[PDB]
Amino acid sequence: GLNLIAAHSHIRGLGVDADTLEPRPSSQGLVGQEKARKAAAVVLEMIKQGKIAGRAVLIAGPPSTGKTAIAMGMAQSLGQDVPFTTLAASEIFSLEMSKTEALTQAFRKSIGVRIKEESEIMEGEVVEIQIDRSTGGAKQGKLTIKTTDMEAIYDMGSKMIDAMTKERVMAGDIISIDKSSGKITKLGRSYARSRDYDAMGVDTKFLQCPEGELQKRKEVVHTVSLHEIDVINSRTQGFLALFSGDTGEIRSEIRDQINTKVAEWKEEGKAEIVPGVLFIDEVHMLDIECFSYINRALESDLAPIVIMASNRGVSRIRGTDYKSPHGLPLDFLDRVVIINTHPYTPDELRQILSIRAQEEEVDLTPDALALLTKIGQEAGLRYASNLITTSQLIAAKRRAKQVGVEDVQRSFKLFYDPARSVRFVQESEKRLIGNDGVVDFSY
Amino acid sequence: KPHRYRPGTVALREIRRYQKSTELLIRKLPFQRLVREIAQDFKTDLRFQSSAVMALQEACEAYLVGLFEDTNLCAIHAKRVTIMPKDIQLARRIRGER
Ligand SMILES: Nc1ncnc2c1ncn2[C@@H]1O[C@H](COP(=O)(O)OP(=O)(O)O)[C@@H](O)[C@H]1O
Repeated sequence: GLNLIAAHSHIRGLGVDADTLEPRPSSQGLVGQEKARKAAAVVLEMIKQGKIAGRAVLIAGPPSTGKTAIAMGMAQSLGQDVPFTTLAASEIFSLEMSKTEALTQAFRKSIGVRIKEESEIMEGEVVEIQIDRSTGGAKQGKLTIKTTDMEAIYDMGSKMIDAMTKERVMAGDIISIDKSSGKITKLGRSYARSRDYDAMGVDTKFLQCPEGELQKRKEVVHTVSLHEIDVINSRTQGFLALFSGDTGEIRSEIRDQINTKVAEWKEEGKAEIVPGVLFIDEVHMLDIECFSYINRALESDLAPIVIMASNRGVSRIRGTDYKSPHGLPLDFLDRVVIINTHPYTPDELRQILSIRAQEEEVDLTPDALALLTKIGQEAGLRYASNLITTSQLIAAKRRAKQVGVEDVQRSFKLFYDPARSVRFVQESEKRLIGNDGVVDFSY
Repeated sequence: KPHRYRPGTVALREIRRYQKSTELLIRKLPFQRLVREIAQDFKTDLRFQSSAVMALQEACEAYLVGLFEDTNLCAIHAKRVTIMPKDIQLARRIRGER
């Protein structure tokens, strides 16, 4: 389909026993990281429980230790029930809006308003449309519709006859009509009428007739974020800015009104509030102004849980000239609990490579998996994982059905790991342009 | 003052004319269009031989003439000189056809 194979495609969940929060040694595509997966499952529990507002969790650990994987596992194990916003900290440096406004919109995106509504929908195969069009139009007309179980005829009001002519509704068309709006969606063409569709090309699909009653109440559970309500109220087609962007800085008094109205809908029981998650990937790309805003945004009642990942050690905080752990100011780190991801053992690398060799269509011979595991220890999990794809392409060039050691060796030879790449750089320092701008082009 | 026959005189003259004759009583071109109109709903770009539609007039006129005879017996069984739609409906239903 349109989803290709990607680095996280094998993550199907968090891999944790829902009855106990005990992490299984591997399941759902996660291997090891058990203590970190247990902690993320405790966070996941209190996300679903909703009662706790504006807690922040940092996932801290060396690169490739599964920090994004655990974040993706939580997203896959929340699903559609809960809003889940992913933010790269690079994204808030907008030219359209100040970074605290961009960071406000991200918090607003992570609270859902859940609204349950009904409508009568009429659905069936058109047996006939008669419209007289009697000079003017839409004067009178009759609609006959059937399911497999019923047939009925309807006199149409003139603004429904406009809708029918607008949708060029024809005998044999399978339609749904939302009655209160009066919009007509043509779900398809009935197969029994196929010969009447003389203009439709042979690529055309056909359907069986709808089943049961022509009319029923269908109930829709909408979830709309606070950000969407904010943007809708900004201007006469405010929602249109939810797509193009081109929201300005939305005025604070609009948000304050909406917070009051959503509290009214909750107290009236018309709507429910569904707190989600905001995940801030590589949070150390934020600067000191951002962290000062976050500190108090977290104290709002309508704050999501915020989950964060950092590769950084004791490192320079952006927008200042001093250093702190994770690159995050201590006053912000006081508001945050930290989950640590550790490096992998060789057998866990073997399992992750095996999983990645299942997610791509690759057969690894047992010695090729052993060699990739050895390369994984020596050159890192990500590099060996990229040798899987490379080896399959080399094997296919030699038309082999399984990837052999010869293919992994060609991969290791053709594509350098980060350390050999650095060693190549440290040898070529006269040919590579230095930090001084100096370079020699002679042989 | 011009003559005028009694109600039922020319009906009998018409019966005695059409039971004596064999020529077809439905008009040709109006029946061709009915056949082609019906055929369109089964398959586009069909053709009919002239003999195929003329064979098909002869079949259906005989069906209608034969049905009217059965309905006329249903009328006179109701002691009516006048055939009515429920006579058609009775005749076909006895025939297993309605
Ligand atoms: N415990 C694990 N189980 C399964 N796959 C993992 C695990 N840890 C890392 N990976 C995979 O290895 C790759 C690198 O890990 P990643 O989560 O990107 O590390 P980080 O985000 O800390 O750099 C990703 O494709 C990820 O899916």
